[PDB]
Order: sequence, then C-alpha cells, then structure tokens
Amino acid sequence: MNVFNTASDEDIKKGLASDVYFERTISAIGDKCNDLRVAMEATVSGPLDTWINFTGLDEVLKLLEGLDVDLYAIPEGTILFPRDANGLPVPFIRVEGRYCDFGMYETAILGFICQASGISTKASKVRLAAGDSPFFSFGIRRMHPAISPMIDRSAYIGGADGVSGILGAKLIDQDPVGTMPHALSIMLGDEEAWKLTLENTKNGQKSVLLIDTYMDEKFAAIKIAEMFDKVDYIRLDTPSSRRGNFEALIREVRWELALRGRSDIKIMVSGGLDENTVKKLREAGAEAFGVGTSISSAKPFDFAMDIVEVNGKPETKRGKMSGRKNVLRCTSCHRIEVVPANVQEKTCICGGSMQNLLVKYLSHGKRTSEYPRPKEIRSRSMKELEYFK
Amino acid sequence: MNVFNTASDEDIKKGLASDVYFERTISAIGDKCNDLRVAMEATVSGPLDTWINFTGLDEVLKLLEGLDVDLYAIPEGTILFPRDANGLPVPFIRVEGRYCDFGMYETAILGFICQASGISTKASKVRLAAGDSPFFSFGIRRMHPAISPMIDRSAYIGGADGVSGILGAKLIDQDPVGTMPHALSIMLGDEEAWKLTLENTKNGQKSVLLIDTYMDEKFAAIKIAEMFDKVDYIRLDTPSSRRGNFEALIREVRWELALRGRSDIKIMVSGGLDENTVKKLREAGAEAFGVGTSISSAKPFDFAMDIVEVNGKPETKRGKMSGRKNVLRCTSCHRIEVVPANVQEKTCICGGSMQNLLVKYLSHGKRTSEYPRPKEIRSRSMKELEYFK
Amino acid sequence: MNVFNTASDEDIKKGLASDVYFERTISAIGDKCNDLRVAMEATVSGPLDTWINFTGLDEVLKLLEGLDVDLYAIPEGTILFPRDANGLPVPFIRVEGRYCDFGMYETAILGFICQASGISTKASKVRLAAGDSPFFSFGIRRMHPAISPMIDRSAYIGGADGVSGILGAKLIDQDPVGTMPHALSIMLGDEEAWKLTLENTKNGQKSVLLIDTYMDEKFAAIKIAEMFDKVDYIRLDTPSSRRGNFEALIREVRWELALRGRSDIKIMVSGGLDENTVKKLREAGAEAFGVGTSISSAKPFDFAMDIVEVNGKPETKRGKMSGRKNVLRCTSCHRIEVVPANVQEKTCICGGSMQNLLVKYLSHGKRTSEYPRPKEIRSRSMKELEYFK
Amino acid sequence: MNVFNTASDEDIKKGLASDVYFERTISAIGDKCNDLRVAMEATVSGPLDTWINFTGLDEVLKLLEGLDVDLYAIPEGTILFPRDANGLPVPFIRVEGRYCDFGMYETAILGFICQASGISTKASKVRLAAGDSPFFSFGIRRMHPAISPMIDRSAYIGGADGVSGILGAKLIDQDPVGTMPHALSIMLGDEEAWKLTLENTKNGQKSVLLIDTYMDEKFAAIKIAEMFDKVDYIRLDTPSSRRGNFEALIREVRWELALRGRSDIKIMVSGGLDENTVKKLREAGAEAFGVGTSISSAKPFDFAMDIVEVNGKPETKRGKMSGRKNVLRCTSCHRIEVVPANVQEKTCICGGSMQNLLVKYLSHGKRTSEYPRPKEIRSRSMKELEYFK
Amino acid sequence: MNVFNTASDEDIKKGLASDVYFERTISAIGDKCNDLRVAMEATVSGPLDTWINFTGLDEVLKLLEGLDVDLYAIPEGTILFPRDANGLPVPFIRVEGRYCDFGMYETAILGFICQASGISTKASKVRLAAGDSPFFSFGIRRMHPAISPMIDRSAYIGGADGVSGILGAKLIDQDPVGTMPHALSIMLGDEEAWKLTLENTKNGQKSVLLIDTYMDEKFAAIKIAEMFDKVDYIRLDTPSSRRGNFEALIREVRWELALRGRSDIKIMVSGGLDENTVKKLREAGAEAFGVGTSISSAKPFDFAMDIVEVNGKPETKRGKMSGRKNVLRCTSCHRIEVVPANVQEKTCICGGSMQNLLVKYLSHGKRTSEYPRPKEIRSRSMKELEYFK
Repeated sequence: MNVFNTASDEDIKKGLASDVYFERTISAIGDKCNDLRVAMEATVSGPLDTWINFTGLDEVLKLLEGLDVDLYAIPEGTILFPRDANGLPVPFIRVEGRYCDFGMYETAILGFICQASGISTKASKVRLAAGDSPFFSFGIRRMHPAISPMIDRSAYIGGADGVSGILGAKLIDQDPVGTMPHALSIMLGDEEAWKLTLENTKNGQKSVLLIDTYMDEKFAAIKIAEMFDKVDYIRLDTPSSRRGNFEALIREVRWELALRGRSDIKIMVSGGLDENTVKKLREAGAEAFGVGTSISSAKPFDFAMDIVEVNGKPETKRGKMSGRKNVLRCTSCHRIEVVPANVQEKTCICGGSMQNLLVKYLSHGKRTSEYPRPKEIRSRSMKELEYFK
Repeated sequence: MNVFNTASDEDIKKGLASDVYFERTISAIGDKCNDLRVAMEATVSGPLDTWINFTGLDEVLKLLEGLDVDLYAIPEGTILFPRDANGLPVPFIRVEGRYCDFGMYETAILGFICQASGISTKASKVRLAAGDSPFFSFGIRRMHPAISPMIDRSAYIGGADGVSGILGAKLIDQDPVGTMPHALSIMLGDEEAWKLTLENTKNGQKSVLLIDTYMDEKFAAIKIAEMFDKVDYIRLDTPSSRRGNFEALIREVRWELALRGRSDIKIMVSGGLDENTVKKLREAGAEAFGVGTSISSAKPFDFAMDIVEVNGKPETKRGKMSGRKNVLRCTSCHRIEVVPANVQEKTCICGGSMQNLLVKYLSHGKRTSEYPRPKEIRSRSMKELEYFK
Repeated sequence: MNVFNTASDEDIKKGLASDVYFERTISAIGDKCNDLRVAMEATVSGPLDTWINFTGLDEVLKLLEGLDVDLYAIPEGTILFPRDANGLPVPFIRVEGRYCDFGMYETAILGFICQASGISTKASKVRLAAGDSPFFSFGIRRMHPAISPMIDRSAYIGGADGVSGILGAKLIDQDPVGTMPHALSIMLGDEEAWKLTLENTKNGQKSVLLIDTYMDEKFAAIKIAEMFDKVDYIRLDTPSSRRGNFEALIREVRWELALRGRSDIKIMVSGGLDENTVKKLREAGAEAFGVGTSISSAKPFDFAMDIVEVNGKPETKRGKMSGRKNVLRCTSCHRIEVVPANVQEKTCICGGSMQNLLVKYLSHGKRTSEYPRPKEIRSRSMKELEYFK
Repeated sequence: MNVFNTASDEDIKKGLASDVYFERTISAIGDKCNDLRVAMEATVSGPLDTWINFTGLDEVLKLLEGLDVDLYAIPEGTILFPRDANGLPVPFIRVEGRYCDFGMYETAILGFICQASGISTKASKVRLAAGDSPFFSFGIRRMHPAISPMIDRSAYIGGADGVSGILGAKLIDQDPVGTMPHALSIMLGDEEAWKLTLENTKNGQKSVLLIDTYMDEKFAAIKIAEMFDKVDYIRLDTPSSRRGNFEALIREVRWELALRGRSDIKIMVSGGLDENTVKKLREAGAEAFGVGTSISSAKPFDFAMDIVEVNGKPETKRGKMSGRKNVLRCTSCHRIEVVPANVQEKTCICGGSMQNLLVKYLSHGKRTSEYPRPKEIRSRSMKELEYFK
Repeated sequence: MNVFNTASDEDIKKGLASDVYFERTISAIGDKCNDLRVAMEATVSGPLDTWINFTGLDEVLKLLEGLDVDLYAIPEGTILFPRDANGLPVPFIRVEGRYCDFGMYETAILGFICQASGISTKASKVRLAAGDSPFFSFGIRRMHPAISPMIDRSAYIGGADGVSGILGAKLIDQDPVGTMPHALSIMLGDEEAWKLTLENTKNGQKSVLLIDTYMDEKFAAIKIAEMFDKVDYIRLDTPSSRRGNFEALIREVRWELALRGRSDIKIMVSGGLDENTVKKLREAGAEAFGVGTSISSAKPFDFAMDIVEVNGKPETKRGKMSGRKNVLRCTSCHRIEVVPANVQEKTCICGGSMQNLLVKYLSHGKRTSEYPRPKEIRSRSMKELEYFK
C-alpha cells in the first residue's frame, strides 16, 4: 500500500503478495494446521530444452528466515538441466515445516526464482556468445523500475561484466556502467557532445563516443579519428531502419579506421542483441556489447512448488514424484541423478563419486551459513558455465 | 536500499532507479541545464504487427507530478496500433520541460509503460478469446512479487474479470478470486478437501472443486455429481503429462455429467493458457478460465523515449521524426493520423471529424484532472476492444 | 462363394481370385497358348527409399506347386533393398512356363507377397527399435479376420517375439500372447479384475495387470504395489486423450514404484505404436510393447510381375529390363548386383565372392526342398536384420 | 486350418479368428458369465479429419446372426464424420447381450468394419474426383487374394462404377471389368495384340487398346487412328519413368487424334492414381480411370469397441462416454447429434426434425429385415456423397 | 570477327551466329534440300506459371527478310499465357520454306525472342507495381554492352517510362534518362555536387539530387530543403548495409520535409528493385523508381523451335503437336484457343467472336506491312497489360 503499484518488503513478508486461496485454505484447515507437517519441492515445469542458471534463492532466504522451517536448495549460480540424466525433475529448493506456517509464501517463492532464473540464464547464453569480450546489462528500462536491481543482479551473476542500473550496481558492489546518450548529441551536437564526454570521462574508465546520432557511422568514425586522439571505444546503436547489414558496417568502420592508423579505437555495439547477434557482431569486429531487453525481459522459467510429503509419508499429485529427494552431481563430467533423500552420495561412472548438490540453507528458520555476495556467486557461475561450451 | 532486491518508491522518485549515464550527462551539462528546454515523445519501436492496449501511465503521473513539466498522453485503456494509418510512429506520452529536471526519469517512465502495456495487451487478446465467458489473472507467481499488483492491475484493465493477487485485487477495488488448491487435496484427500471447500465457500460466491489431484477427471466428475449437489464449477488443471487431448476430455466430462442430470455443473480450466488454447477450450465447453504466465510474463513492448524538440525547434536523431505532434483519431472507424502539434482536429473520411487523442495530464507538474480508478479504465478498454473484433 | 466376402483356398487355386482380363486374354490367345513359353520376374516398383523383408513366398509355392512351371525366388526373411548396388530392380521371384498355364495367377502371386512383405518389413523396423526388449503383434483387429493368420505370421518373421491371434499363433507354432482387457476391469472393477487375472495366470507365463481403466496410471501403480506382490508387468494403454506425455508418465510410474521397493515390477505399453514411439518409450523405461495397426495395416509394397523373356529371347515393356537374371549378394558386406542369369557367381570387392541369392524352389511344379517353418525363417531374418543397424 | 494362411468362415465363426485374451477372460469369468449383460458400442478413434463411408456391417450380421444378441447399427453406405456436430464420438454399431456370448468376436467385428470402411471411403473420395467419368477398382493384386472380393465390394459401394476381380464382381452382381494387358503386347506385339483385342471384344462392351508397351503413347495413338476404326478407348498406363508430365501427354495425344479426325477416340488412364491425380488427369482430358493400390490398400479406420453399459447401468473406461446412445441426423442439412438412447427424435435447426440413424438389424440373433444387395447400398452411398460436394 | 567478343550484324546474317550442327546437317542432306519444305513453330517450353509479353520479333524479320520464306507471328507487345485456355502450347512465330534455306537461323531466332521477352515481361510486372508512378530501365550496366539497346528497347515496350542507355534511348526515340551519380558527390562534395546538378538541369526536365553519398538520408533531405528551393526529386539509392528498413526511412524523410513545408519535394528510389520492392516502396511514399538488374538480367523464356509439318503433312517429335496452327483470341475476355490452321475464326463464349492473333509478317521474304516503332508497340502493350490487373 505505497505510492506506486508495487508491494513493499513489509507486504511480501506479511504474505500480502500472494493468491488469497492460500490464506483462505490455511484458514479453512483450522486446528488441523498444527498436525500438518509437509515437505514441498520446487521443480521446473518450464522450458526443458535448455539448462538453467539458478538465481533468486537469496531472496527466498530473506523471506523464510525466521519461520520454523528447514530449507534445502541448490546454490545460486549453479548451472544444470531441469531434468536429470534420466529425465527426472530436479528439485531446486525444498521446504520443510507446518504447511500453515509458510504456505502463503508459495506465490513469492516462485516469483523470486522464476523471473530471476530466466534472466541470469539468458545472460549466461549471452556470456558464451560474448567470449573474452565484455558485455553489460542495460535493459532495466524495458521493465518495471521497482525490480531494476534484481534484474541487474541476475544479469551480473549470469555473466554480465557490468551493469547500468544505479541501484543494481550498488547491489552487486560495482560502479554502474554508462556512456553518453543520443540526447546529449541532439541537444549540443556531436562536436560538443564528444568533447564534453571526453572531458568528463573520469578515473580508470574507458572513453566511449556515441556516433550514430546525426551522421553516417562510417564518416563519424573518420571524423572522430582525425579530431580526437585518446578515445577507447566508438559505440554504434544504429537505428533498426539504418541497420541494413550491421556486420558489414562494422567492417567498413574498422577498415576506415585502420587505414588512418587508428585501429587502436575499439568498436562497441548496442541495441536489440542476444546470443545470436552478439556472436555474429563479435566475429565482425565488435569488442564490447550492451545487451538490453533480451535479458531484462527474458521469459521466466515455469517453476512449480508441490507438497512431496505429508507427516513423513511420501505424498503427491498426478504429474509429480512423491518423497523427499537429493540431487547428486558427478564431481566430474557433471552428470546429475535425482535420488531419494536417504541416499547422500553414489558412484558416478566418470571421475569418482556423485555428491549431493542440494544444500541446507535454513535450519528452524536459522541461516546455516553466511550468504555469498553477488561477485562470489557469479564467480561460481562462470566456473560452471565452463562445462557448457 | 531495503530487504529484498527491489527499489522503494522513495528510490524511484529520487531517480535512483535509472541508468547512471543520465545523472552523469545532466551533471556534465552543468550551467547549460537551465537553457535546455526540450520535448520528448515516447513511441513504440517494439512489435508493430499488433495493436496495443496502453497501460502504466498512472504510474508515470505519480512520478512526474511535482516537477516543472507538461505531460501529454494517450489515456490508459486506449487500444490502437503503434503506427498510424500511414505507418507513422504514434507517440503515447509527451513530456515538456528542462531536460535536466526530468531526464533521469527516462528509465522509469519506459519501465512503467513497457511491461504494463504488454500485460494489458495480452489480457485483451485473451478477453477476445474468452468471449462472454469469464477469465482471471492468476500469474503473479510466475513473476517477482514486488510487482504483483501492477500485473493484476494491467491484466484487469486488459479484460480480466477477476484477479487472484491480494494486493492487486485491492488496487483494482475488487475481491481477490481463488479456488481450492491441489495442496488441500494432497493433505486431506478429495473427499475431505471438497467438503471443506464447499463449507467454507462464502457470500455470493460460486463454489469450485479442483478435481485433478488423485483420480481421473472423468470419474472425479461422476463421483462429485453423485455426492454433492450445490457445486457451481468443476476445475481442471490437468498436468501436462495427462493432457493428451484437453478438448476431448472436456466433452467427455460434460457428457458424463449431463447423462447423470448434472449438466448444471459448469466446467472451468486453468494452467498454460493463452488466446489460442482459451478459444479452443471454450468451444469445447469451458465457461471459466484461469490464465497465468502467458499474461503475467507477457513480453514488454519496446518503447523508446526521444527528444523531439529543443528550445522550440524541431530536433531528433536518425530513425525518429522531429517536432511535437498530436494523435488524431476518427470518432468513427477509428483511423489514426499522427500530425504536427499545430493541428488539433481534421476531417476523417468515415464518420465526421478526427479529434486529438493525446490529452494533457500535467501542467507545470499539476494534475489537470482526477485520475480514473481501474474499473473505469477497463470499462473504457472494453468499449475500445469492441472495435477489434 | 462362401459365407463371408472372402475367397476360399479352392477359389484362389482355380484362379477365381484374379482380374478377368487374364482368363480372357489367355482364352483369346487360343491355340497359340502351347507355343508361348515365358519367364516372368517380380520386382518392386513400390517404396525404393527402404529395404524390404521378403515374405509371403510360402503361399506362392502352395499355389504354383503342381503346374508345369519352374519357380526361382529369394528366401523369405531375406532383407535387402529393392534396387541393387547400381540402382537395378531386383527380382524377388521368377516363374518359367507356358504363359497360359499360370498367367491367371498373377493377381494372387502379387497379393501373397505385397501385403505380407509390408507387414514383415514394418515389424522389422519395430524390432530394431525394441532392442533386447520384447514386442508382440496385436493388430489383427484393425484388419479383415480372414487374413489374421498371415499377418501374425509375417509380423512374427519380421521380428515380433509373440503374437495374439489364435490361428496365427498356431501357424507359427507358439502360444498366443495376451493380457487382461479393459472389459474385465469395467465389468468387475480393478480390484477383482486384477485378482482374477493373477489367479488365472498359468504356466511359465508372466503376470500382467492392465491399470488404465478407472484410475490414474500413477496411483494405480502404487495401489498395485501395496496390494499384490507377484506381478511381473504393469501394462499402460493410456487413452490418447490422457496421453499428454507418455514418456514422462512412464518415469513417474517407475519412480513411484522404486521408491516403494517395487522396481522389480516391469512396465509394458501398448496402443498406437511404431518404430518411433517404441524407441522413445523404451528409452523412458518400457520393457515390453504391444504393437498393432502400424504393423497389421502396413502399406503394401508395389510389386509388379512382368514377362522378361519369350521363347528364350529377352523381351519386355518400357520401364523394365529384359532377360532372365540372378541376384548376387556379397557373402560379406551384403552388396547386391543384379546380373544376367548366365552369371552365377562373381567377385565382390569386400570379403571374397558374390553368390546367387535367387534359389530354385519349384522344378516342373515339384518342390525342390522342404519349406522352413516360421521359426526358422525369422531366425534367418534376425541374422539378416543384424546387417541393418 | 486350410492350405493358405487364411481363416475359413468356419474358423471366424467359431471365434478362432481372435485374440486369445478373450476366450481366456471369458473363461476366467466363469459362472459370473450368465450375470453379465452388457452393451458395447463401436466408435472411430481413427482419422477424425475426414468423413467416413461406413462399410462391412453385412459381414458383422453374417457373424452375430444366431447368438442371443441385439445389434443396432448405421446402414452401410451412410457417409458422416466420426464426431458429431459437437465433437462427440459417433457409435456405428451397438451390440447387446451376455458378454461371454459374443465377446470373442470383438476382433472380427472390428476387422470387418475397419479395413472395409477405409476402402469404401477412399473410393468415395475418388468418386468425387472422377465426376461423371467412370473409374474402376483394379487393386486386388496389391493385396492378399483371400479378401479380393470384400475389397471390390467396398470399392464398388464407395462409388466405383466397375470392378476387375472375378469373385468380387460376382459378389456385387456385375460383369468384371478388364482390358488387354501389356503381357499380350509383349508376347504378340501391338499390331497383333490390338487386332486380337478388337476381335475378342464382345457384347455391349467398349473396346480399349493398351498402347504404352513398345512405342511412345503419342505415335501409338496416331498409328491406331490410321489402322483401326471402331475403337472406343485408348488406355495409357505409362511407366513412372516415362511419366514426365502425364497431363501434358494426355493433351498431346488428344490433339494428335483430333487433328486426324479421331477425337471420337476416348482416353483412359491407369496406374498410381488417387483423388488428386484422377482430378488433374480428368481436367486434362481423361474420361476413364483405373484405380488400384490407393483404394485396395487404403489405411483402415481405427475402430474401437467398448462396453458402454453393464446390467443396465452406464459404465465405461477413461476416454469413452458411458451409456447407450442413438445417432440423430437432420433429414436436411445432415447435422448429427449423438444423444442418450432414451431420445429418439429431436428438433434440428435446419429443415424440420432429426431422426435416429442407428437402426436395429438383429433382435435376439434374428435379422429384423432383408439385407440390401451391393447395388442398392451404393445407390444410397451416391445419394449421400451428394451432400459432401 | 571484330574487336570485342561479339557477332556483327554481318555475322548473324551469314548464319555464323549458330550451332554448327545446322550447316552440317543441311549440308549432309544435300540434293534432298530442294525437296524439303517445312513449317516450324516456336513455342514456350519455359516458365508456364506466368504470362509473357512477346518481344524481339522485329529482329527476327530483320533477319529472315529476303529469304524465300513465309513468316507468321504474334505482334510484339502482345501479352498472353504460353498455354491456351486448354493447356495447349501457343506458337508465337511460324516459319514456312525450304528447311535448308533458313534452318541455320534457328539459333538466332530463338535468341532474338528468348532474352528479349523475359526482359519486356519483367518490365511489365514492374509496370503493374509502379502504378501511375514512373520507373526507368537502368540495368544495362549489369549486362554485356553489345546488347544494351535491345534491353532498353524491351524494357521500354514492357512498360518502362524512360531509359538510361544512350543507344537504347535512341532506338526507342526518346531522350535518355539520368541523374547525378555518387561519383560527382565524392569528387566535389554534396554542396557543390547539388549546385552543379541544379544548374546543369536543362529543358523541361525535372531536377533530381542524389543524397545518400556522405550523410544520412534524413538530414540530407532537411539540409536540401533549407538550402535550395526548385528541386523536383530527391533520390535515395541507400547502400544495402544502410537499408535497414527502406520503407520506414522513406516515411521519415517525407515527414521531415512536410514539417518544413517542403512536401512538394518528391521522393525517388533506386537499386535492387523488382515488382515486390517497387510496390512496397511506392506504398511508403516513393513516386519514381530506377529499376536495374531484375529487368536487364531477367531470366530468358525457354522458347523452342520445332518442325511441325513436312511437305504439307503434319509431322513432329515427341512432346510437340504436329500441324500448322492459328492462335485465336476472344476480342473480349481474352480467352485463347490454339486451333488447326484451317480454322480462322470461331465463337468465343464471352463477347462475340475469336479472331486469329497470329499475323503474317513476311510473304516470300517480303514484308507485308510497315513495322511499328517502339512507342507504338508499348502503346499496345499497355492496353494489353490492362487485362492482367
């Protein structure tokens, strides 16, 4: 109940950010509430034709922390398929406790992991495409502002070297990234715009000049070469209508510059990019990418939360597998096997043993460890993305 | 800077929910700030192969209200194509003032209208498919909770008869919608679950029994017919794996019921639906629909905000059209023509005259009128969706 | 001229099962009949984008046996392409004699080999898909009863481990295969149906319980696990409408059983299967398959019979190759070369020599050997199917 | 147990032409047999994207006649969709009695109607394509001889003007159709072949000369025009390899003939034809067609027989609709509605009333009427095919 | 035998521009030459899925004129399908005489009509797309220069309002068309280039300024508007790489101009155009088009010349129709019927009678009339193209 159409932290914590059928069902259950102990697991119904970079668990802990519940989960940043080596649904988080004690949080738990995971996953695919070349999350504009930080966060953990949102950058503990906008060029003109941008380019930061405002990218690049010297990057955001063959243009610009002994000037591109276009543009000569919508508005995974056990006995609905389970992964070839919770480790054909991946983060509402900061998590993600090409 | 990875109203209002290049550019502009008066228009770069149901303007006013700026816009709920009758980009909102006074809000303005409009638009398409049959927004779970209300809001204005989010329902001033979950059936069993659900079904509300938890939809329907009498709806959420031919199953269930003199029991469906599946299921006999992801995670429109004038003179970048403009619509056949702002009305071939559609909502930061509540807006949308089949 | 619309053995033998143009042409030829000695070869016009498992020759001998004619042929069960290594049409059977003496049998000879070969061939493809897992022919129902045995026969020789037709099973000298039908479950109910089926399951035969009649496959499997112990297979015929994701369901059922220490219970599937679905279901966990229509109604090969020689001189029509020929096959890599009948063997590049494959089965109407029983033939087929993956 | 791999009428009547699970289930049921009265309906699971020309019921009566059972059915020759106006499965035959009394005939009943209906239906589609031009069934060769008559029968009832099988022709009470074969031309040569064929062309029968044996169709037609006069048809069976553009060739031949004042000679075509090719060739000038495989080997409909009632109470499996039903058809626009058996007629929006279509053919095993001969049935079919273009 | 690799008029006239097999066959025929009188017709084997605008006959007369031969033909500019109303090949030219007298010209006759007709036909399709807007042939560059005039000729007759080739323009008796090239802009710069172009724009000719050399089309258009006044057209040839959305750019430019009261300036486009792109660009605002390759390099029709009669008797090869014929066309609905040459007129169902279209142009080598100049012919074409949309 604030200014904008959002739900304050207070609200989501009180369970106001949920489907009423929950408080209504809990309520209708009444006195039986106390005698209903369950274990719910979250699995991905969503896209199964792709691996996933798990993200958003941090928020789940910030929510369940305090309730009398045990919470097991796969570490954020982990990368794996939604189905194990044998097509079994893999559980990403498991919650134990009185149904009534946390049931009203089903809506928010899913929300915290669905959208976030789609984002970090898309980022990861873009990471692979970008190679040793840097790319930054720039899409918060195409989404609601209230969540601008969780997006940059996930995008960062997914592989984005930098981020343009103030709040999000603050969240990941890095300086926001950003270059001069077309606005500056329209108000002052390229000449002044560039000059202003070069003068106000501070610290160990690389200078970048937007050149597609008034003139043709090609001649803008020549003019820039013969007018300013210390310029690290040239950025092209070229309007859809002008983008006949972006790849071709990139080569034209790079040739023009080298011919004038300015091959030292690197080329950056932005606007309407994804794994595909980023890979092709890089192969054409781009060394920096600004990725927006494709990441920030990445379709969410379809996570579902289901009671998988009642008062110690395996119980589920149609389409789900009853019983509490663990997720074993080969410390090598990264083969995964979903097994009943009474099986901790196993022998994986490839490099030794299979150890459980589903870690316990909350015991009786108490954090069982200190939660990693974004940098650490993405550091993990990057190691993990190594196994997928 | 709160508990979850979100941006408080305080934050977005201070301009903390934005790309730093803005505060950095404004700043680099310095003293010139005062002498830079501009007019920016927001147009849709996004999908042009579809009309759009504009939404999220309310939030924009809540943000710009107070700054020395004039704001013109198309009323939320309005339905039209992103390109006018002649392929000209239509401006949805226009802002006038000192660039520095509001420039840092570019990120949030877009965010407030991009995602929201995609949502209400998708809802609208589902509305057309649903016909005189009701459908409800149930997808906040598949998205981040912090925005659960703006989603239900837009989904409602787009055509959704009801909504399941507590906060969102509160926002639109309606009771949240909701039926018994599989959870209840798994914990207590159908028999008790149904009984509990029928007893706790209050007020002028229709009873609805979830029947796909344990048994086959078909026999669950027969059993229900011969065990309880006052039951308004039977809900089928049938697991993907079981959904061989949902349409066929719907007929089976309806025939089985009629044969036992219970054709009075209506059928409701939910889970993985959109315009297409909702139209086919309705034709098969469904009279109520619960729509989730397809709406709540609807891809955002790619709105772009561009300076279209500087200190009274038409000025823009490549790919945009300079000058302030008005959006005229035929009070009849609904033909639209984007024209220069010095043209208020015109003669439209079809039913009389073309009147401006772009209304002025803020004058010097002051609201020029009282803002419609959700119900009113959707009431407008529905009239407007009438013109599109 | 019997009860049903079929042709008795008496009839086909008298030449009543044929196109009249034959008896009419023979007749119109008159006295010249005696001086018309020809050699006709049967080749496949039909699908050339697939190999074929020859079948139905046995019936041809039962027909031509007794007439003054020499008959050469490729052994049933042989597997090869319709075109040799050089795209030459391969002759499967060759008949020598007075045109008038056997000409009226052209219709029945083709019929005996066209449909049968399509059947055994389809079975063979299913055999490859089934792997070391058993599958049975169950499709006679989808075809005319009068031929129910020749179908099971061919299906068996093609690779089917068992067969459900009484007559056909008798023909191949094996016990018919069969499990309890939905009918039993509908009349008595699962509980009694299963019990009855387990009690009446005799000899060294595996018990199999149909579980998709009333309840969900998943819970039917659990219930069965906790009610009966000595149950070899669980059969799922799941109705199209319920078969959302058969593969997924198979895993659900297998997991549910293993969790309850009943992974000893094997899973069998049936209904609407072919090479494709059988391969995917097996990979999902199925160890037994019941295949119907796809085999029993397999499209027939388009065999054509053509006079390839008249009174010792090479003679044919357009589209055919004149002269009597032999079909040489490499005793190794199985390369085939159609050559003129005066070439018995040759040197095949790969493993030694190429020996003739076209054997003489009838000399002056007299069988030149004892004809193999079905078991022997399929034993040959299986060796031969080994060369095709 | 006869010479060929077929099942004698004696056999199918004793129930030897069936899946053993039947006699085994009946048997296992024992004494309960007497107290098990059921009603089974046959519906089409098969292709639902096409109407069907029902055929093969005659054989079903010849089988059930004598048993204490009531049999209702839709008249052979009737043409309708497998799903009624509301997507409800339409029952083609219904059988009432003690399950044990007729259960073992499930296999043969389906077989008698599955394959036959596919055949007559395909014929019907070819009928529509052929227009006022005649076409004949010539495909028994591509199928097993034992069933050669039931094929010609169904093909005839489906719309075929004539038939080439001796037995089948006898069955429908018409003279077999037939023209001179390539064999005659290869043995004697065109010149003699034609002469022989013209001389032995008797009664009110049209002469037809096969011309694609040795020479080019074009010149064969010219030669024929200038050598013989009374020749009704010229037949072209042109070998696949020679059939570059059959339609073009047809025009060439027709032009060549007209130029030589012999446009009186009609053109007939044969070999590898179906609805499509027959329609295109007719439009090119063909006035007679010989259709084979496409009809005789037409894929069978997937009919399924299911107990729909036990001892007076509605009972079925998943995927089926319980209760006995009638099939009402509008005596006008031919709209169909499946309704519960206690509803005989109804009011159809279009031309008056909807009368039941499911007639009772057997009462206590006794025929309730005289069964139509093929000619009558096809006479009905043709009236009925009128409603489908 | 001249400088370039071409064949002088002298050469083609001596029969040096042909396949040797001709002079070699004529020669081998020897004395029989005198007694070999034939009639050859030219028909289109080529694309039959399109009508054709006949062209190049003029050249055929210039070649056969003088030989003792009669030549009948369809007038250039005539538009019709290669197959008549009944799929009969339509003869475009017919030649009568001693085979040896003109046989060596088969190669050149085809060449004169094949390529030319493809060109004029493609032009015609572009004409339809261009509407009341002018388009000019500009593609001779993409083809060999020796034929530059016959291309412009055919392109003109096909519908092109103007032509850029000097020789070709001279041939059609019109002034060549042409605008300033990028070359001028690169050497002098836009400013000077435009000025020079406006000053040297003479007579009743419209001024046109190429604007895509250095700057963005958009700003080039604004700059031009505010610097020069009397400028009829602005031409955009926009480089593939820059042509992101040509249609969008066209609107941008037109809006920019109108906003500055210069909507009087028309827009012209060129480079890589055909029916499709010309229709879409016109709908976007283009009023002038320069079409190149698509027309000048239009695939040639596959005309074939065949002896259709020898010494008065109908004679041909396989795939052709013997006898001399006339081509009748309905003076109304333009239905065409190929009929034997002894049929001059006929009754056409639609508007009266069908008159012969195949006119006699040469009698004994003597022109039977004065040949139309290009303007007249295209005047005819345009009337005729009216009947095809």
